Amino acid sequence: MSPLRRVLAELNRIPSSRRRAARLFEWLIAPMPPDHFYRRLWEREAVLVRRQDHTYYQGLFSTADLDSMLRNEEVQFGQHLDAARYINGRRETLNPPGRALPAAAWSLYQAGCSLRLLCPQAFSTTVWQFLAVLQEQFGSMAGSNVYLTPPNSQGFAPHYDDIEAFVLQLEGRKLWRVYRPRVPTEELALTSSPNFSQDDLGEPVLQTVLEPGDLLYFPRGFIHQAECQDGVHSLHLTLSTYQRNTWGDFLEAILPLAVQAAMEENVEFRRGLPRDFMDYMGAQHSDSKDPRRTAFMEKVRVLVARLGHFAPVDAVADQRAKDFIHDSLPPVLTDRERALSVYGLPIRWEGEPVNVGAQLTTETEVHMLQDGIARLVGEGGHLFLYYTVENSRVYHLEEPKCLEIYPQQADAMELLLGSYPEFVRVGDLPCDSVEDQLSLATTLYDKGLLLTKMPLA
Amino acid sequence: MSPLRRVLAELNRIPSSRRRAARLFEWLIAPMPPDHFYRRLWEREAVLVRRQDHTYYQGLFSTADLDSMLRNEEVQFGQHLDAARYINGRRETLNPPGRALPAAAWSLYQAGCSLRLLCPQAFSTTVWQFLAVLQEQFGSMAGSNVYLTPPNSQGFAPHYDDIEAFVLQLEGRKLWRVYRPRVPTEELALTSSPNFSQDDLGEPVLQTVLEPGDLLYFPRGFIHQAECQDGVHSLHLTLSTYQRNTWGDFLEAILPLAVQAAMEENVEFRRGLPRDFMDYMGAQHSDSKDPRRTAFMEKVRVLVARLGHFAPVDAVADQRAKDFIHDSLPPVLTDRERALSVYGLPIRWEAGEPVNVGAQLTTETEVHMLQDGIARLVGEGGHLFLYYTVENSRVYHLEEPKCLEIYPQQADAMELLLGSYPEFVRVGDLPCDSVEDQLSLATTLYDKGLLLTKMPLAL
Amino acid sequence: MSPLRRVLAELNRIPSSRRRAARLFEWLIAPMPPDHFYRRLWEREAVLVRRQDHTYYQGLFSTADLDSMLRNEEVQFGQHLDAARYINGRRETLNPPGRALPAAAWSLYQAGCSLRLLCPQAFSTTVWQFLAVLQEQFGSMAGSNVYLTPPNSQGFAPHYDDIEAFVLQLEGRKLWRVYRPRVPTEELALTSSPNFSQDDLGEPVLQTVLEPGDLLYFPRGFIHQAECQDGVHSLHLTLSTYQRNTWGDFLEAILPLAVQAAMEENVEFRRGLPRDFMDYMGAQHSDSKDPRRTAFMEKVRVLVARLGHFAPVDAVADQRAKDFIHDSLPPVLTDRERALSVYGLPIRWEGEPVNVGAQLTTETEVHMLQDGIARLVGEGGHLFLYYTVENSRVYHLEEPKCLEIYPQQADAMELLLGSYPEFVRVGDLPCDSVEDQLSLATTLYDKGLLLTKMPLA
Amino acid sequence: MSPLRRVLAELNRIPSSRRRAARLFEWLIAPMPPDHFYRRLWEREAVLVRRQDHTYYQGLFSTADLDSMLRNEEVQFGQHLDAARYINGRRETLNPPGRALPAAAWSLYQAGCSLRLLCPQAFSTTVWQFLAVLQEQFGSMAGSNVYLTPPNSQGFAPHYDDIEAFVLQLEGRKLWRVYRPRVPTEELALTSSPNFSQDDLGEPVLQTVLEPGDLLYFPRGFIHQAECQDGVHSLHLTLSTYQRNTWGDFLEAILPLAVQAAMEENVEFRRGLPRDFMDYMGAQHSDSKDPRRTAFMEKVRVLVARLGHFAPVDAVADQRAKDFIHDSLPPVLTDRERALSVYGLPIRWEAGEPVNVGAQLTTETEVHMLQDGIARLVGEGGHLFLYYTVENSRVYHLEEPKCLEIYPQQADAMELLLGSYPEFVRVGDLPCDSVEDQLSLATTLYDKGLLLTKMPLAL
Amino acid sequence: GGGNHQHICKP
Amino acid sequence: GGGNHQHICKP
Amino acid sequence: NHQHICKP
Amino acid sequence: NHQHICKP
Ligand SMILES: O=C(O)CNC(=O)C(=O)O
Ligand SMILES: O=C(O)CNC(=O)C(=O)O
Ligand SMILES: O=C(O)CNC(=O)C(=O)O
Ligand SMILES: O=C(O)CNC(=O)C(=O)O
Ligand SMILES: [Mn+2]
Ligand SMILES: [Mn+2]
Ligand SMILES: [Mn+2]
Ligand SMILES: [Mn+2]
Repeated sequence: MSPLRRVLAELNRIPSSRRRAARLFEWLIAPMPPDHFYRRLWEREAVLVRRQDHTYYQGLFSTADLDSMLRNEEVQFGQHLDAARYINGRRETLNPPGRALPAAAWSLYQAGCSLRLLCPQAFSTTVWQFLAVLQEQFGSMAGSNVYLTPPNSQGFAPHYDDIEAFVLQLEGRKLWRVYRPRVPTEELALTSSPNFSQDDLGEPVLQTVLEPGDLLYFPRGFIHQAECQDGVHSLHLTLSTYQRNTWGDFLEAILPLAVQAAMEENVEFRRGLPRDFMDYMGAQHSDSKDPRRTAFMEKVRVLVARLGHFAPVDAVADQRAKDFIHDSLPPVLTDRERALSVYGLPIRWEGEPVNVGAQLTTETEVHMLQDGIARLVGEGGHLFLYYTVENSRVYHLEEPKCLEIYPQQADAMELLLGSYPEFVRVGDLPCDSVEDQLSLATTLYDKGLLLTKMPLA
Repeated sequence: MSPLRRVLAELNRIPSSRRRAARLFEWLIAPMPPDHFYRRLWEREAVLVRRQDHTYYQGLFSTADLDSMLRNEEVQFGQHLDAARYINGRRETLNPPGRALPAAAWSLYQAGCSLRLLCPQAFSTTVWQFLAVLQEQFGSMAGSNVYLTPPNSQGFAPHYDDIEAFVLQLEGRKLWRVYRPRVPTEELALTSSPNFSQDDLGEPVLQTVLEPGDLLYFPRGFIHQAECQDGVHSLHLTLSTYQRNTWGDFLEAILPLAVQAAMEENVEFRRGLPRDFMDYMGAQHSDSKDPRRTAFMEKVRVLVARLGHFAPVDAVADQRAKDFIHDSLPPVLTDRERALSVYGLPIRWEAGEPVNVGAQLTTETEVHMLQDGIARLVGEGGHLFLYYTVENSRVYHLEEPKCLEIYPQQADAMELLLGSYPEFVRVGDLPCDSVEDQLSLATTLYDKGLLLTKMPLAL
Repeated sequence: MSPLRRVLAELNRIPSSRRRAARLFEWLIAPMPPDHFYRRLWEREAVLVRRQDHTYYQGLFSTADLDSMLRNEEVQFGQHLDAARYINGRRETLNPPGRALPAAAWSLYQAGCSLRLLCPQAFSTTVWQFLAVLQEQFGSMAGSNVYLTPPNSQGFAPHYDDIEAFVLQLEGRKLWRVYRPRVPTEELALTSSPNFSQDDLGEPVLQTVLEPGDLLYFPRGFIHQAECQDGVHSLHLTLSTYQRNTWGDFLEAILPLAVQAAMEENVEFRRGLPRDFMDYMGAQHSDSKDPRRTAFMEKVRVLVARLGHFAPVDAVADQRAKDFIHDSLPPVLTDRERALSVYGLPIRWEGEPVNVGAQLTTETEVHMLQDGIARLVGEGGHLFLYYTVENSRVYHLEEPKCLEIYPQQADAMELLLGSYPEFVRVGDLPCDSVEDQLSLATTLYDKGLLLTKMPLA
Repeated sequence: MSPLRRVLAELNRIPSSRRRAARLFEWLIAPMPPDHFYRRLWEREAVLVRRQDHTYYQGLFSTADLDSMLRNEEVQFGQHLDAARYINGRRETLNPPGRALPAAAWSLYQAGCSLRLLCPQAFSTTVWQFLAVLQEQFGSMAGSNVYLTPPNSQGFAPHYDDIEAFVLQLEGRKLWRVYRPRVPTEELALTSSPNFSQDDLGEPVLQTVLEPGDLLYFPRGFIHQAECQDGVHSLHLTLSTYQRNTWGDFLEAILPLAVQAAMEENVEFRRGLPRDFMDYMGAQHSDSKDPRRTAFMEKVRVLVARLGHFAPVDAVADQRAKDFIHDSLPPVLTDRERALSVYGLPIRWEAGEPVNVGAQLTTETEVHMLQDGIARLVGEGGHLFLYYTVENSRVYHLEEPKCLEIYPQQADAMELLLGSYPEFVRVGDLPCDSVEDQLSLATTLYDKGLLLTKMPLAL
Repeated sequence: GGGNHQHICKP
Repeated sequence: GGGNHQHICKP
Repeated sequence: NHQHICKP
Repeated sequence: NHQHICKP
């Protein structure tokens, strides 16, 4: 049994989804300790993990799967598959309009083009599970792409990306060159870069031949390029994450709401500007020595500084959570979670509906299906429980799913989220009455957001 | 000659437009010094200036002017005129649909309704010049509303507005009641308030009967209400200004640009958020004893503070200025400025052909901006634009941002003219690259009505 | 007193606005009889009327008025004034951005450019009255433009227009050349034409030197060009009308509503098309001899023909009327109509409001202010009275003004419209009660849509 | 082997797609002849075909298939599944928000609710091929809904639909009641009707218990309703077609183009309207004895009639065809068509490289459209486009109009292939200008999956 | 009062 | 319950 | 040329 | 290049 099939079988035996995500990431970067990686490597340095086990990823994704994907699934050019080649220091994309048929796709490949599948998780359920579990421990959307390059060619021009990348070598061998940020403004870049020429690059901080089973990580801002040598092709899956999840983005949300709270709660932000500040403020007077100008600048900085007091941090913290619940991929349930949830109710069609009518009781012991499926957020004057269970494997195919949580149950809905994975007896919920304890539990269970210790009858 | 007519005659004799605005404000609050007012009264206290001269505002606006207006103008109900009454502590607005004909308007008035003429500066040229000049020294759009209340009635319910108000009593008399901000959040409020009941009010910080000529000023947030008592009506013009012109409104623009710049210029803002911050941050955790939480709040405050270094102050200043040029009312020229500008060129049609054609600017021409509050140079994406107000309608935003691009070869000169006001500059002395660059600018400005020559041109 | 000032003084003494419009048109084309013109000339031939009275139009519009317009009014380039010149067989437009100041306008003029004022009726009240009265007898919007050309020059390239044109020579002399439609498709053109070269033109059907006081009429489709000779300029006002007021446009409205009524009232329009009509219909088979194709064509024509039965003619007739009420310019009232309407109520400010409180009585004799101010139209399940009284002198500055007419008054509102200019005693209206007779009368009067025989007290 | 499985096996053995569609329809209404049906029954009468073979539809769709679907697919309530019940003569639809999980769906079913699976062709490949083939001989989009009703209940209130319906009984039995159009306007109605009460109904023109295998057909406008009575449920698939495919709908497109053309080609339509027609035309004059009125009506009728000569029939035909290619479901290929098309090229990944690469079309290649209802050549503004259905989703309009431009140098050839079906054409014999024009077309079509070679390519 | 046969499948 | 001072004049 | 519409 | 978004 390959290390992957084995680690997956190992994950199916782990109760907590949080412990399941941790363990999976632990497996992805092994032997390297996750605490060391996140402390010294993450967002800091480029890292290569020499696995020395060409079967490490066996079962994840292969070229045969991609080939089977072009034949069965409705793989679309541009929308899903991309074909590109790098020649004479120029990036060219050969993308015919329409569906990507095996005959056309392999034609481009044989022609020296590289193929990139944009949404592997939408086709491969294995990749979905991988990303779906790894995202819970990233606290951010775990995207992914698949690159297939033919022998002796380069599909992409040097460049950097706007996400933290984890390259997994699946088949073949490939020569990689990773560079550290060229200038200060490129370190942890906000946006992806254009395609670079060899003249723009300095010396590689890392240059290696990734072998199947190896992992290569590098931060956003780190330029990189790879190429296939004589005799063999290459196939890798690049796991990405942390796109626009910086402190700056958090601020972007905080600030507008901050200046608003302040203007409402503090008169100093409601005081009128100078009747003649235009006489000394502006590019035109950027060189003026008018003392009033320095007073203005001083007043601005002082006021800006005072915003940290009015910043609705927990609010924006929830909004980002809501957006993440929205960005997340649907959860992959373990056999146990399935059997103990609505998804595993023995209610089927045998004739007539058999085993129909399972009822939750004040005795039933329950707890959230997983830890990263739901998030409680308060918008307007109401409270809503956002969840991922009904999310598509296609980024934003569906829209923000939620259900209104009434105050009489808020305390109980908050408890359930916090006490995971501890089984809570429904009858002992922090609500006003039994009708409020059963409704919530029933409403959640039927949604497939909750599970019971023992299968319902 | 009424004080208004005299002061206006005076403004025409004053060369600087900045000085006219100041002088006119001086006249408005006289005998009170503008200096004292802006330093102690403005946005702080309610003020009453018992003029003791019922002719002070003669020539400004009269009830007769209103009657003539509803008759000779297309005064639209709801759009230009509001008829309303206050009774039983309830505010009612009975605005007939359509044009406000004298017959209908006076019928409502007779019925006990107050008439409020929303944009008097659109129908009255005298009121226009008044505001057009006052806006310059206010450094903010100056607007106004005229209120005509019949005897023994109240048109509006007590409330407060979102602007600085200068109530001018034009005819009759009225009993006013002004209150200080009821609570902290109401002090210098951001938006107008709803209609209030007498129960929501405390004691008046000022209660008086305004007589023609008097001026009653009060800051946004100050509740107020008026009414007629004896068998006499009331007519006043409320000049308003400083709407959304606060420090908070300036920060609204700054922040996004700041945070953006901070992210592009400082890696600390580009660092990723904690992987598990949602575990201790959020409404359901406003009480957590998790240290990582306090560290989070601290990091936010530290980053917020650091924004002061990335704030594009000059940029937002110019944008607000640009928006001001846009909100501004067209400039009211002095006979002097006119005769010396393109507007006063003697070229007109006579007999069967244009007469006195050929006015040409020369390098020997001494010039300077037609006025100090008509133009503003602003940069935008490597492009430099000169926004002006000379083509604005007397109707707020009835027109759109008018400008003309300024090429780098003129930037220095254009920047000069804007600061040299009102000092005459020989065109041949403008800091450009070529003589064709000085004449092109000067010509392009003169013809646009943004410049004025020291002597009329006859070449 | 000039013929115009005299005809205007004559119009102010004519009760019916319909008789007032007729008379004015009679004056515009005199000595030519209006019945002859509309019968043999209108839309058929180009006509020149040699007035032999250079004072005929004195008072209408002059260059001094235009000059006074650039100085006082806010005349805008492009929006209002247009400056163009015709040289080397090419039409060039010199339109600087911004306001048209006398200095700039006369500069272009002296340069050899021609000036065209697009909305003379918005500035000149005389032109407004003219157009406002002439439209009532055209049954269509009476637009207008003013052209001023300097000596020895041509402002416009040859072309035709999409409207019936009446050129009025105001000052100077100008050489005109009018051509008859070049080809069948140009006769009574739908849209204005591009600018033509001299090679596109045939021989002029008319070539004359229009003298002040003369009138030159020519149909849409008739190409034309004018030019000023040696020594003098030219100034004319071109009165236009009948834009998109053809039988085709009436159909455009009728047809959609026709096929709809038919499909609802006749099953033959609800019968399914052939299951295989695509095998023999279409450009591809435009050459096929399949008999079914001829059957299809036959079925189409037969069905189309049957639409005349379901055509909601009166409905579209009203919609066009509503649109015309909307397009119309505000009415110009005669002293009498003014004195006998709300606009002449002696209610003013003398102190206090004096003479306030005029009341209509069941004895009051009333009748529509004019004939072309209001139109009754039924939309939805309701009836509305559309009127022009509140219209701006600027095409569509305001929007469709109307007031809901309740059924209990419909019969009375229909009567008032039909009995004009007959004075109807309010007490003898076809309504259900006195409350219904006074309300309507009062509602109309106050709107300035009605007048009384004797001024109210 | 069930009749369905056999007939399907038969369709695969038939070369022409036009013949498959026909043959499949023959199978649907058997023993009744398609000829007789379309000539006497279609859009005229309600029809019942007592099959007397409960296995007739075996393989099409089953309740088990539905159970597996709600479990393995993302069946959304309201979007894919509708649960409803009819009681007290009131129609109620209790659609829980969100995904339809087996537990919830079966709970509603147990409660007396009928389940209606809106787009079965999206989740079932068997149903897809069924409709994908039937649409070809219908010359109109063929859709369907599956209905599952529990014992002793009625899911829907009596009503009529806007499409031609073919009810197929799959499991259990149900009591049906079909009525003829209540009034003239309801005959072949344009839009679906509201929910009706038994009071609005007359006597049934047909009332019967449908048994698995039976087919009940009825035209739009025919009211109907069904219910289960004994302790047995019911499952049927209602195939529908001919929505908005009437003569009136064809005229809707024609007229505007007609009147337009008529105005551009005939001066009679460009003549101006009467100056005073509003004097005798209008609702307030529907009675006027004015002769000019009768002349008006006559002129309208005369002009309306004259439009028949300006009608762009071929244009509207192609547009409707284009819209049909768009509404169509993707074609279901026969093993033959596949193996001989681009879809059946043996080129796939093996070992470490693509195997069997290099299939090249030649001038000696005999070809012809992959099928007869997959493409349609349409002109638009000097541009010629070939619209196809091969890339359409099984979800109606989930994709947009797919096409590829055809240059004039190919128009004749492309027009040939469309009519030559299913006759093989040597590529070197296509009517083009150059050999590069025949290969470019043939190649561009083959690779797109719109063509099929007589023999598999191995060059 | 919900609707009936949904032909177009949009839904 | 109508509004109050209308500063911007749009109206 | 001759624009029948007062103002665009 | 590497598009983090599944499908645009
Ligand atoms: O494989 C290549 O040629 C380029 N790959 C990448 O940029 C990547 O995996 O992020
Ligand atoms: O005159 C009144 O009754 C109320 N007036 C005002 O609120 C004002 O002038 O700002
Ligand atoms: O006067 C000109 O040069 C052109 N005039 C016109 O086209 C006109 O009056 O309709
Ligand atoms: O099955 C039912 O109760 C109703 N069925 C239909 O209306 C149908 O199949 O078109
Ligand atoms: Mn039905
Ligand atoms: Mn106020
Ligand atoms: Mn013309
Ligand atoms: Mn990359």
